Order: sequence, then structure tokens, then C-alpha cells
Amino acid sequence: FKRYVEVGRVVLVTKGEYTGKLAVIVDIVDHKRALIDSPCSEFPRQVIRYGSVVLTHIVMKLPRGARSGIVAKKWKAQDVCNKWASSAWAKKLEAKKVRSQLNDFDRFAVMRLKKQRREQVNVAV
Amino acid sequence: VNIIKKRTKPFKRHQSDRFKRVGESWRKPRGIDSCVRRRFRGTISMPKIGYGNNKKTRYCMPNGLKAFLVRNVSDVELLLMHNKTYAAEIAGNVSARKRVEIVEKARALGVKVTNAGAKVRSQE
Amino acid sequence: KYYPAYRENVPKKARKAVRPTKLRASLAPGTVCILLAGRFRGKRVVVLSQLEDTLVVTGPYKVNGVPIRRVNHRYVIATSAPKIDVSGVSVEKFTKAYFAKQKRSGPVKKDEAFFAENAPKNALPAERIADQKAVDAKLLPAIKAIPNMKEYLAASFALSNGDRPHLMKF
Amino acid sequence: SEFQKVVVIDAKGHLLGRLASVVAKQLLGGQKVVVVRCEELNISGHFFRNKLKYLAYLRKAFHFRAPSRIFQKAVRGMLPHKTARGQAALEHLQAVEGIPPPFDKQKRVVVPAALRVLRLKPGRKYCTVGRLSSEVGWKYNDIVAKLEERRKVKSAAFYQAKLAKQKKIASAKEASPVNQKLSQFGY
Amino acid sequence: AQGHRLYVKAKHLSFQRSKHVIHPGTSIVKIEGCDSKEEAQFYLGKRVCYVYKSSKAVRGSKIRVIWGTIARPHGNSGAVRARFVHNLPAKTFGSSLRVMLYPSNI
RNA sequence: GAAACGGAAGUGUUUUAUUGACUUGUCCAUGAAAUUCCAUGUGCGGAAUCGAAUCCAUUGCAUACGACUUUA
RNA sequence: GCGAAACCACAGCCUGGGGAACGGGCCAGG
RNA sequence: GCAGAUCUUGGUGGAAGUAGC
RNA sequence: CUGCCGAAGUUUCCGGAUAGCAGAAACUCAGAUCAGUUUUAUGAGUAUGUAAAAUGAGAGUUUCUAGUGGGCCAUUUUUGGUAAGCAGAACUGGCGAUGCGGGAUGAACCGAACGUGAGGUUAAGGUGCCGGAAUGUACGCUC
Repeated sequence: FKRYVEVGRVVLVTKGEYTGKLAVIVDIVDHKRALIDSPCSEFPRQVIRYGSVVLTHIVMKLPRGARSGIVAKKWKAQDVCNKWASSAWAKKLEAKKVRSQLNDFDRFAVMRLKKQRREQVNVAV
Repeated sequence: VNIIKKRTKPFKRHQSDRFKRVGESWRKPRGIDSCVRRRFRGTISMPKIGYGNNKKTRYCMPNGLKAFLVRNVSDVELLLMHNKTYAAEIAGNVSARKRVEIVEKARALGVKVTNAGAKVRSQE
Repeated sequence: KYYPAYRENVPKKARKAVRPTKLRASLAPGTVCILLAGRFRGKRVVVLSQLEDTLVVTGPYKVNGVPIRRVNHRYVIATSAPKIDVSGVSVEKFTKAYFAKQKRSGPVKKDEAFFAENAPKNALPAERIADQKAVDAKLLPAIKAIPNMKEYLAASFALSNGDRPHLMKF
Repeated sequence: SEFQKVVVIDAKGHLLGRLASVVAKQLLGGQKVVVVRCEELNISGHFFRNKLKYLAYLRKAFHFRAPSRIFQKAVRGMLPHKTARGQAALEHLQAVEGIPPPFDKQKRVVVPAALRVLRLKPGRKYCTVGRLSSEVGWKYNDIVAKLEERRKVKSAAFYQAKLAKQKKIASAKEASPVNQKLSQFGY
Repeated sequence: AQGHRLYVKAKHLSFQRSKHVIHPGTSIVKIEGCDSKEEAQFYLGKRVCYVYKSSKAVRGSKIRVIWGTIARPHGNSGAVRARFVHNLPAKTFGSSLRVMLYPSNI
């Protein structure tokens, strides 16, 4: 096993209005609800259900029931931001978001560069 | 006020297709147990006053004119003031000689004729 | 023949006033736009100016072969591609009369209408090509300066497998 | 989401009722559906449960045992088979045991709404259709359970060849500078 | 040949109906890619067509079309209600329809 | 022109030898239009032919009759 | 070879249910 | 002013080329 | 042939006289009355009744003049019960003169009562497929 519901483990919200926002579990209300919080101001401290989040592989040490400001201090100290981003999971998610933002002209450009890339076709005999 | 028909199908008498002795002219069913009189589901419709058509567009042909029956040249001249409202319809028993006279007169009056080509030939 | 011979059902005074068409904010002059219908469907063209309802549109005739044309604003997709410089070219000559089809006069005799001895053709005059060349000359440097845009207008837009227009942005 | 002309479904681990209802709706939607590995379907309930259900069915008709004939019967009951629309929809379904040669070289999809691992609670007894069929009359279980390894070995060899071939372009991808020069578009 | 198809694929599922009464004047259309009633708001008012071929080469062509428009969404899964110029035949259940991008508000 | 592989219903996976082209890999020059605002060999009926089958020489092996099995 | 008559609302494969037979005629199936 | 009255008169069917002579 | 009105289906004596229901005529009458309604308080015994408030509707008539003089589904209150069911009164409405959505199908169950249509929105029921509609969300029981 690599993902255990634990105090301090970083989770990714996949349902609700805060979809795609990182958060860290601070307390376990029950087997169906967990108290999470994120240092960024756009994510208020709240209780979320386990079915609305996915469990990440990053564990960062927090005291039980830590307040919002101290969570941010630990988050900055343990550089969770740019640690999650280093993993290929976040890079795939960020690329998907960037690719969704491409307009028609950008899509035409991508087709041109990917054709310039594909015409490489160099393989050793 | 374009012509609107609430219904175009006719009202056929119930069981008129089953029996050749029964005509298709509408007859109001009188049987109490008959499902057509009780107006069940899937059964044939019945003539109701709600099916009646607009008074302004009633009796009007699809071109907006009302058919006026004509038997001689006197009847055609009657539509001098109503050529935008009425179309001349020559009767079926008017001979081909009178039909010609009616058709030339209606042409000068600017009156549409519904059956202006009947019983005649053309020669240009 | 002048005094009305019938009831003369004169229409009641209708309180309808003609007011200018409010086009979309994305259909500005100079924005690259995708044609949706007509013989030039799928082409990408530059919006010179907005007529009363239509957009006086043209692709550079040396690029995609779309002449000075009108397009209804409903049959066009306003893409977010970088805008072209179109303020230079005067567009006052493009009015509804400029694009209006020639009215029927038909000077003939009843000797050549029979035998079809008329052959009436109204091929595009030289001034229309001159206007197209003038617009092309004033537009080509603008599309040449910004990269990847000259052949972008030459390409034809199309939908591939998995394309969801309600999700894709243009 | 989107439809293909022919959809091949690998019925391994799919519940009988959940897959049949999805397939029947797709058949009525105007699609040709091929279901392979029909002997690997799962039914909720213990072995004895559906055993008595099928034994009672034998008491009742043309009793069919083959796993595809079981699945074909389940799909048919979810179709308006008394009308021309239902019959036409039925003819677009091709259910077979195993993966025949025309289909083992084609991509096979799965139905998440019918998968056992996502619908049945862990620790619940289940009865495989192929095993259930083997004792009620079906006699080709052993030979199809032996041929699958031959198909798997050939398919595994194909995947290794494809993966080895892909490694060349994958290495050549990062080799080309233009891959990262204009990778700001997310590609 | 992937330089065409300015339209979106769709399927003619059925008419609007209750359990036992059908209303052929309005048809239920499943636009592919549209998976909810909020995404069905993009395709409202768009022209939809049914394209079929008939034996006679009338008009010097082998193809004829029935046009229509998308009126409102149907249900929660992204199906829409379409009214065609001529009511779609009942034989076209499960057939393919084309949803253009015009009249466009994009 | 090909050789290999593919048996579960292989009917397709490659390997190519060349012979020609497009080569969007990229940079230019021409042509597009008054469509001047959407409408989009195959089948039948005849013959001259080649085989096969039945009836047929038949037969009871079959048998109300049909129909069946052998042999001219 | 000659040559009827009775009879005739109309079709016609089964298992269950449709409460008033429901059946053959409805509903659900084979 | 008809669909009925085991309605009246006339014509004609399926049974049926059946029972049969 | 179409349109409009439209029952009773039962008190009382006793085949009827009735009454009552439904229409026609002759009236007068809002500064007036009427009501399958609720009241105020006290009269009597929460119910019951009272005269005069709220709400709605204009009402009261006189004359004669067609049709009916049953039942069923039963509910509820209710008496006797009697192995136990069940039977007996009244009451209540409906069906009976009533199509429609649902109830798998359905003479009496849940909605709803009807001119011909377009659009919208619902009721009762429902949204795995047959079958129009979430293989929706959250919390539990069961294999």
C-alpha cells in the first residue's frame, strides 16, 4: 500500500466546486468525512467526504487539528508546492489544463509543430 | 388571413370498411355499449363543432377564392365587383358551346375559372 | 382605374421601427473567422467591415481564393486568432448596392428569345478584380508580419474524431 | 459518448445483467456490438444460487447452455423482440466464447458500469458464466480454456514487439529539440 | 479525407412519448459528445438534418435531406428535442443525423 | 513481381523488390471569383453450348399416392 | 362423366393473469 | 332517408368439384 | 346531421295520487335576501341549538310539464355475532349518464373530469433495458 487516509497526507479534490485543488487532511471526522485545508486563500477549511477526493502519495507531517495559518507554515516549510508538481501526475494534469485552453489558431500551430516533429523519423538501420 | 384547415381527413362511418352494405357517409352511433360513441382511446373521431373552420376563411378554396356556380354569361358578369373574392365554376351540364362563351367573358372580367379547360380543345 | 374598387382593407399602422443590428462583440473588423456554409464552407477569412447585418468578409484572394463577399453573422465562427490590420484599407465602397445582384432589364426581341440567341452573361468586371487586388495588397503585409498566419488562412477548418464543439474554444 | 460502426467488448469481469442492459440500449441506438469472452461473464450470487435458477429453467423451450447463448438470451429479454425494430436490433449482436481471429487483432473496450470490480461489494460470492455452463451441458470449456493461452502468448508477443518498436520513437521524441522548443502548448 | 465534416454526429433515438402514446412531431436526438443538459444548451437552435438516399435520381441527384432545428434539451443525459420540417419516419430510429454549427453564436 | 507469418471462424499481419507520384519538412511565385448572405459496368427475358440430376431401361430395397433405394 | 345440402359476424399455435366468461380477440411470455 | 326485424323478393358466394350417383 | 339543455334512479301514504329532481310561461325584485359554509357569545345538553358577524351569489316565487319510483362497488360509524370468517342497520360518497394519465394487464385504487390545435408546466406514478426520464447524490439494513 502507498495511500493511507492519515493526518497530514495531501489529497486532490476531484468533486465539487474545488475540483483540482490540492489539500491536506488535518483531522478524521469519520470513515466517510475528513477535515481538509489548503494554504491557498481560494480553499477554505472545510469537511469533505472521502468520495470527493483522490489520495496522493505525498505525506507531510502535521499535528492533529492544526490551524489554517500553521498548516500554511508547514506547507511552505515542507515545500509541498513544487513537490507535487515535480511528479508526472501533476505534469499530466497541468498539460491537460493547458491543452484545454488552446484556441483554434493554437491548435493549428500545434499540428504544424507536431508535423515538423514527426517528419524527423530518424531510426538507426 | 391565410386558409387554415383544422382537419383534412374525412369523417368515415364506423364499420364502413368492414361491410360493403354500410356506406361511409357519417352516421352518429347510437349504441350505448359502442366504444366509438363513448369516445374511447384509439377509436375513430366524431364530427364536433370544435372542428369547424374560421368564419373568415370558410368556403374558401386553397387560392383564397370562393367557388361561385355559373351556368351562363349572365352569371359570370355578376362577379364584376367580386373577382378578388370569388372564382367562377361552370356547371357540369353546361355545353361546350356555352363554356367557350363563359370563358372568354370571364377573361375580360378578370375572373378566375376553376374548370376553364373542360370539354374544349386549343388551336393557336 | 385609380379609385379603389374593393373594400381596401388598409393595414393598421404597425408600430415597428428599424433599428441597427447588434452584432456580437467577437465579430470585430479584422478578426479571422471560419465560414460555416456556402460554397466556401470551412475556409478561414478576414472580416474587413460589418455591413448592417452581414459582415463584408474576404480571405486574401492570393491565399485561399475567397473574393470580397458578404457573410451572415450567424453562419460564421469568430476565432480568437490574432487580429489583422484592416484600418488601412478603406471599406466605404462596400455597401449593399455594391454586392447587390444586377436588376433584370432584359432588352431582347421576340426573334432571339426564341432560338435562345441571346447568351446573356455578366462575368465579373475588371474593377472588382482591381478592388480585390487593392485589398490584397493592403492586407498581405499585415498577415505576413505575424507568423504562422498566411497558410493558416489557406487551410480549411474541419472537425476530427473526438472534437466536441461545445467544449472547444475558437 | 461516441459510437463506432462495430464495438468489440471484452466481457471478462462484466456482470451479466449490467452488460446486457448497456448492450441492449446500444443495439437499439443503431450500433453493431460484438461481445467476446462471453464465458468470462460474472453473475452475483453463489454457485448453487444460479444453479437452481438454471435447473428450474431446464424444467420449463430450447434450453441453450453455451455462455454466449446465455448472454444472447439476457440481451433478447431487454429488447422489443415482438416487433421488427427489436428483431433488427438483435441481429446486430454477435456474442461468442473466446476471441476469434477476426476479433483478437481488434481493440476491445470494457463497460465500467458493468464491471464486477466497480459494482460488486468486495467479499461477495460470484458465479462465472463459463464455469456455471460447464456443468449444465456445455462441453467445450476445457478446449477453449486451453486455446486462450495460445491467443494470450501470441498477443503478449505482439505487445512486446509493439512496445519495443515504440521505444525508438519515444527516444527519438525527446531527441528532437522541437519537442520541447514548442511544448508550451501542453503537448 | 479529414478536411470536411463541419457538423456533429447525432442519432435519432425516438419520438417524444409517454409509456403508451407517441408524439411524432418532436423527436429525441442524442448528440454525441454532449453528455449533460448544460452542454445541450450549446446546440439549441442549431440546424439538424437527416440525410438519406432514394432510388429515383430526382433533381439529378441521389440524395435527399429533411431539415430540422434543435428546440430544447431532453432529460439529464444531454439528449435534445428536435422538430423537423417533415416528421422523421419511425424507421429512422437509431439512424444518424448531422448537427451543424449554424446558426452560430460563437 | 513476390515470399514469410496467421487455423478459432487463419482471409488478414508484415517482409518487401522495384516501378511512379503527393511529398505540407520548409521557402517563394501564379490560378481560385457574378454560385457576388443558407438551401445538396449492374440487373432481367430469350437462345446457341457444356456438365450434372430427375423421370426414364428400370427395380423393390421402398410401397394409398407421393416419395425412396439400386442398376440401362 | 354427372353432382348436392346443412352450416357461415370474423380471424384462428400454447402457458399464466385480466376480478363481470375474459378468450379466440387484452396484458406478460414461449 | 335503413345494417339489422331467425325481415320480404331477387342475385351470388365459401362449404366443393366435397357428400355422393 | 349538427347544436343546446339535462335527470331521477326515492322520502311519504299507497297500481296511483304525490313530493322531489330537470325545463317553459306569468310575475316582483337589489333602500333584498338566500346558502350540504364558518362564525360571536350564551341557551340547553367537546358536540348540539340560537338570534345577529364573515364569505360567496342578486333572489323569492305562482302555475303546468316530460322522464325515473332500482341496484352495484363499498368506505365509515355500527348491532348481533360465530370455531373463525360473517351477517344486520344507518351513514357516506362514487359507478350508474364519464372518456383521459397511472396501477405489468384490470368496471370500480391513486390522479383527473372532455370543443379543435400550438407552446409551456405539472398530478398520480415513475427515470438499468423493454419504456419517455439520474446505471443521480448522501446515510443505513440484508446476501
